[PDB]
Amino acid sequence: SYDRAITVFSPDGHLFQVEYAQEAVKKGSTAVGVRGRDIVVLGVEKKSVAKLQDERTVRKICALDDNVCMAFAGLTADARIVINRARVECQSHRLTVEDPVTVEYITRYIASLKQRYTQSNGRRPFGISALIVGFDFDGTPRLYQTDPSGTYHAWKANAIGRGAKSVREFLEKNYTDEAIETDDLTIKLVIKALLEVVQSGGKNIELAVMRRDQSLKILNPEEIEKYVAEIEKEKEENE
Amino acid sequence: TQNPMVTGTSVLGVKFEGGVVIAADMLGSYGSLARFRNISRIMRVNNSTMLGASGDYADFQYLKQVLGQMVIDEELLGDGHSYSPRAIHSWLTRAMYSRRSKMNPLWNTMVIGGYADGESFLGYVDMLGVAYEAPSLATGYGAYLAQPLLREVLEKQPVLSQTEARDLVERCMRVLYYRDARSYNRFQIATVTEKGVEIEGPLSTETNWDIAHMI
Amino acid sequence: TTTLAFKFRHGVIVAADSRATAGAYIASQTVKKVIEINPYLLGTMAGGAADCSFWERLLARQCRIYELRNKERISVAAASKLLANMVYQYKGMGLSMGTMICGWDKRGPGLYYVDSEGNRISGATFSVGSGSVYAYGVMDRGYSYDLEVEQAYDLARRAIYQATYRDAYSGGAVNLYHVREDGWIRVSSDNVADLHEKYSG
Amino acid sequence: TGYDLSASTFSPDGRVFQVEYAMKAVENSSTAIGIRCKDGVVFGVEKLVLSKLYEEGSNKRLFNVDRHVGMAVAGLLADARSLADIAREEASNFRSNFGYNIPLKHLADRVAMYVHAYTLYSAVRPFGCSFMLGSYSVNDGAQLYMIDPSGVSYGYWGCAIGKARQAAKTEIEKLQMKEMTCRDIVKEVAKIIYIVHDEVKDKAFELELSWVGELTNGRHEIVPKDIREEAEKYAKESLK
Amino acid sequence: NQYDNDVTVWSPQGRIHQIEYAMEAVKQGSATVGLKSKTHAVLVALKRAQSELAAHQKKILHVDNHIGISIAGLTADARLLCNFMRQECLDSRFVFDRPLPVSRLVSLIGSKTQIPTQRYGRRPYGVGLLIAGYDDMGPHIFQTCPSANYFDCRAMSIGARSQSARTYLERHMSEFMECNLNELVKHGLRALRETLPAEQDLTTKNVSIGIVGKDLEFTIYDDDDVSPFLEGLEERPQ
Amino acid sequence: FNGAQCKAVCVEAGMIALRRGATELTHEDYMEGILEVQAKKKANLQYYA
Amino acid sequence: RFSPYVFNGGTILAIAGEDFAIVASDTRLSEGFSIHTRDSPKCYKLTDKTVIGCSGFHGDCLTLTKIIEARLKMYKHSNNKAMTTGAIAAMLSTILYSRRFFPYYVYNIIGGLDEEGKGAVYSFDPVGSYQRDSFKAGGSASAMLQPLLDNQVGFKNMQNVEHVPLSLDRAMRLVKDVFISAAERDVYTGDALRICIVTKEGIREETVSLRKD
Amino acid sequence: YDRGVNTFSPEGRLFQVEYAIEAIKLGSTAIGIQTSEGVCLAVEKRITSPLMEPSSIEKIVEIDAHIGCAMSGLIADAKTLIDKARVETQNHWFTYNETMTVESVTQAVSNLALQFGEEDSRPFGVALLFGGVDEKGPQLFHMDPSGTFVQCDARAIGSASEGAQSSLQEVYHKSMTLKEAIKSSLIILKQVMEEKLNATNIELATVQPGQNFHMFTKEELEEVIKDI
Repeated sequence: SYDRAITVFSPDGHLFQVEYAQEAVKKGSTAVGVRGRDIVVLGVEKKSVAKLQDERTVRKICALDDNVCMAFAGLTADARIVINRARVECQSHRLTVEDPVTVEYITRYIASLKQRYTQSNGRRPFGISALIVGFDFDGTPRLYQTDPSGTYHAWKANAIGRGAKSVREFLEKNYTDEAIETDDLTIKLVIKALLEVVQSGGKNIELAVMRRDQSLKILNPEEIEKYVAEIEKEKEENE
Repeated sequence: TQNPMVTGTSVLGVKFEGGVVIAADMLGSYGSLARFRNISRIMRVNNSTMLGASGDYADFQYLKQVLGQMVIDEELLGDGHSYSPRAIHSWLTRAMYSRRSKMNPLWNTMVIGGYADGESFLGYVDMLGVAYEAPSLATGYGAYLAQPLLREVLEKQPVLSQTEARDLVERCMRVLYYRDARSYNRFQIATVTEKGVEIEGPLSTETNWDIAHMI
Repeated sequence: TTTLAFKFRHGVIVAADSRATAGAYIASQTVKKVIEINPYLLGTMAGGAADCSFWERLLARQCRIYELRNKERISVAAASKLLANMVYQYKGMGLSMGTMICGWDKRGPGLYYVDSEGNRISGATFSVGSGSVYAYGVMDRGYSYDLEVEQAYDLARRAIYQATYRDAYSGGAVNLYHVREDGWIRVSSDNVADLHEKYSG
Repeated sequence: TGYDLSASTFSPDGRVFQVEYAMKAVENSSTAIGIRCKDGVVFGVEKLVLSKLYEEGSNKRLFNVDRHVGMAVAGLLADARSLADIAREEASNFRSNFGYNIPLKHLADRVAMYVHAYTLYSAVRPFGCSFMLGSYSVNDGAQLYMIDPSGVSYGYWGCAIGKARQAAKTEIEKLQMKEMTCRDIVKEVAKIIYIVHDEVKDKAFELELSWVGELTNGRHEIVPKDIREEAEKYAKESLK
Repeated sequence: NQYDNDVTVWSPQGRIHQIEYAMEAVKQGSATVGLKSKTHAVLVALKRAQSELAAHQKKILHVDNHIGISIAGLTADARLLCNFMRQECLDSRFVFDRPLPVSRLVSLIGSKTQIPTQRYGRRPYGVGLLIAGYDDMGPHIFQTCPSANYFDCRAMSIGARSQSARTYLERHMSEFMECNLNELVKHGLRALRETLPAEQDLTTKNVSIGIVGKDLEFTIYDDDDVSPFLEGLEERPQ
Repeated sequence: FNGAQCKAVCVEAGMIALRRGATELTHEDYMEGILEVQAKKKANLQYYA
Repeated sequence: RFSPYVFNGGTILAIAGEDFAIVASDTRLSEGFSIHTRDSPKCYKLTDKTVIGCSGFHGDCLTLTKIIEARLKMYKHSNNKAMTTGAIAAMLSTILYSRRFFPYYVYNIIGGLDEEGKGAVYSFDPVGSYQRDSFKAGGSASAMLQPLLDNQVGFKNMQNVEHVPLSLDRAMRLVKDVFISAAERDVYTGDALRICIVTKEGIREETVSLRKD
Repeated sequence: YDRGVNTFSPEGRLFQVEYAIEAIKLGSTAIGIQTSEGVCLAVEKRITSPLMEPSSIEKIVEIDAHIGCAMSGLIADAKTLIDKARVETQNHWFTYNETMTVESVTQAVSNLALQFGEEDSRPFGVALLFGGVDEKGPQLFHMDPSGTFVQCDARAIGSASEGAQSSLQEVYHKSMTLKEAIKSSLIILKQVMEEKLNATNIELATVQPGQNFHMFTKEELEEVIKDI
């Protein structure tokens, strides 16, 4: 071996570049996502406004279908390509199969594309890791994650990007089975996760939800402001 | 070939005791005009098998070329192994079938005669790939005319001698000279035994016309 | 050749004859026309033997692959759609195929109708074959939604009897399959002459 | 000493070391000679049994390309087998396209171009073979050519390929080669091969002799060497 | 040592060492022995296992009605050349409607393995073929090599520690030609019992025998038509 | 290999025979002498079936 | 012009017994109003328990026989066991549809034993359907042979006639009589009869002549 | 050096294959056991998170109605091979109306276990355990990345497979029963795992000739674990 190229095993049995293309994901912006029982929720941090532009084009949360939602980390160009191919693939699934697209299908497609992309000669691995949240079969909320290796892996909540161990540790130290959702608890759980963000500046918070029958709703950072205020009120009630 | 330009005519072949005799004539008629009245329509393959054909003569030249090259190749292998005549028959059948599958048939009618390892062989190959074995073969109008003489004597006597076989071939070719319009009084007889392959010269027929003095 | 299909309160009824001629000559009397695709799908044979048999076997292949990849059994409309899309790629090259697709769904009953001309349509009653018009007649006499089970059995059986009685290209054993909520169940295989003695009076 | 890796690159003094290394690859191979007479060409190969595991009649380096052409290869054996198949194919194209026997000059030039085409590019290596080509024709006489690993192909009366390349042609050239028919040349080649390396480094060798000319009426085949047995009853008289 | 990397590179001594390395890769298989009489050709191989509980990796495999091969070395290339072997047999069985003579088949094998020994991008096939067959001129025992310099013998043995087998074949190659099947097969395993270290004995489950005959179709044997073959022996001269 | 390494093959073949206490040598004693002169082998073996 | 098909004719019969499958066929190969031979057996012994007969265009019959033999050897050399009968039937159906858009002009009847050791006859069509029936007659004498087998094997259209299982020698005398009766009215039937019998112990053959015209 | 799938060693060998056999060792353990009563099989999941939903991690997948499987090491090479095995067994049933036997399945897989070639892609990094019930009864099968496929009576894979084999050779013989083999496997499991054995760690997969369908045990596995 060496860190060159993607095809050689290590002398102790690793692929260097799979572990190494995860590092670019590990060094990206944070985005979390949970499932409530009826409403699914996710959101990104780090709006990072540079005082002189628009930001409606830099949106890290998009959709492929009327049922499914996106997120990513890592570098954004691979996200743009994968999202472009995912739209085409989701529509081609809609072409033959007349269903609303199951989330498991589009995650298998993304991971399969990612792995057959990684196997080949000198194609640079996609340095992203997506979050694919949706609720199709009887409105059952699901969220899967990806990896530069190409392993779709179903969870109930998630944290990626920079310092994701602390954020997932907050979902570990919070995550109550009770009750239920209760969309209010899911909203407050998003509020606690975004308060538990790596920075939590209060204005760099961007969150979007889906109530498993509607479409994506982009919020307004005053409802979130009153959410942060009542989180601070409950924190005062702790004293 | 869709339209046969220069056709041959009927080929006769019959086994006998330890050998096969084949005789075909030497005419290259185009339409009704007998344009090529001295040509050879039998290839003497290496030492055992032997080929005679009908239909388009150019295709016969082509198969002569290809078979000659294959026989030369196996003899240049130097292994002491040859093609059995039945293998040649199989190869030619597969060749014609793969030819006609592409809707470009070889307009031919081929007869393969061989003697190897004590046993005689006499095979047939059609244009359509229809292929079988027989104690006596007859192509073109020979299957209409000289076939019942062969099947008469073979029913009355299943085996033959070389002299009787050659005489019967002479009589059948006499009859074919009598009433085939595409026929000619010049033919060559080719014979295989264990002693090798032999091509006899351009023989002829002895005819009768004593019915013409009647009205 | 005469097939029909109709769904009702208690599932779907499918019946067919078993005569398959060759020109003016009858080849067989026991051609099982309703091709058993799955333990939850039933396909038929409606115009042409080889085309219907081959393409439905390939559809069964595709359905088993779909279930083993998604861990969830395919719907009916998806299967009919896959069959129509696969048949459509040889349009004009001379495929004759007029089968029907039946099965149970998450939505419940499912009944589609796929041609080699690609007329993929849903519906409630269908009938295919040379003597299909006779079946349409007697079926649209006896059709309702609130029928019983043995009533629907008698309706379909009487229907195939009338169809084979008038048409010349039909006869043989009367198959009769019944699709339930869990899976399909063969009801009976009745000969024509037994029905003639029983229903002639 | 370089710069010896690719077959495309040159040296600071201007030659390809791949071709040189392939030329001296055949130097370790068995000694194979050839010589023509005024009505034929005679081949002869010093062939060695490994120890006792052979069958005396396997893997004969005297090939037979066309009805009147055969090879007398020396070097890497499988590469020579492939080259012999290429030569059979080229004679096949000529026989199929022109209806008569290939002239030996044109065949040798096509084969030399084929060998040169394997010396050109960097994906492939040069051949590790060096072989002989004989023929006979009624309107052409006897022709003996010679192909190196590089692809230089021209003609000889006699040649030798193997270890004793010099040590055979030292006494090949003292033959009165024109005035002899090949039936003398048979025992001549027998005595020449029998001179070199009786027992010194190896234990035992064995003789094969190919044979083309007017006496075969234009055919090319191995001699009936057992008939007239001309080596040994003269080889035992060649030790004194 | 920097020229000793690829197939394409000639050495400055002219010996492409990748061929030598493939030879040594052939040398690390199991032992196997092939030998012929005038009328019957017998090849006997030796099995090995990964553990006690596992089955033994088989070596003698079928090819055709009169062709069967032994093997040593890699197994992916073994099945690749197996598929090529079966394919080329049934091809001429289709076209010419005859069984193939063996020499032209092994020439096709050499011509097959020539291309991965000269261009760049494929490795030479680590392979240990011992081929038994019947053309019109009797039984044949051919062997191959990764250099495609296929040999014909009357008795060979390739693999690990196969040289004592070769000594046995040398001191019985005069005796081989006359005998019938039974003592021939026990000569074969009186080579294999010297392909083994002396502190253990050849059992049933580790040996395999394949006979092809001039009237006998090629047949592989394992433990049950080998229990007849395993009796009729004495111990080694300890 | 040189002269000294072949002498080492001789001595290591003697010692490898002495591991089983053999009275006279054998051929694979020499072969394991070749392997141990180089570095060693076992063989492990696999992929050679 | 060139016509790609020609009608060679022929007659193949099969009878599925309790533990036996008898396949018989004439050996006349003709064309139009001529006779090419009086020995060309339509029967072929595939395995120890499978016999196939092939009529129609003769060259396609030969080609199909060779392809089936090749795939039989491929299945054996891949999976260490011979095929069943129904597996061969399915494979033949896949082949006959794999040349759908330029069909074989071949009627096909496969007889043989199942895995329970009972008779099974799988008929065919030129395009690739099949079914497990007890008796079929393919070729020129199809219509001359089906109603008599309906009378005897099926016991159809009869009254107060009980059903006796079909024995062996009863089937043999049936086959001999039906080939005589069909050779009386057909022009594509006669000069020999090659009867193949598949038991649980192998394949038997039997040669019965006919009228020589 | 050794660098590359197209270069031998001075003594052998690859050195790409060897690094793949090295790459086996990192995976989770699994144990499959042949018994004439039927083939049983077990695995450890190594669940990381409580959010890590346990039924989504696949180890035992379904090839046929009577042919099970287990994977090792790399996940996605296993996903490719499982997909292909499903497709090709379905192809066998297509052209033959019958079940492709397990040896023929694994021959069909190891036809391209090593078809690795990037020109004229990499070798795969997964060990597979195959169980099924052919006409010859139950079968237990073990392949490797190098395609060197063999039958095994009771094979253990992946991490800590040596002591698994040793303590397996302690307990195994030819005439074992089913339930004894099940508990004999899970004893070895909770000797080679690190955490406490409970309902969510391991999963069983048993196939019987009379119970061809449902090669799985679902939360009666709880009842089996509490019997130790």
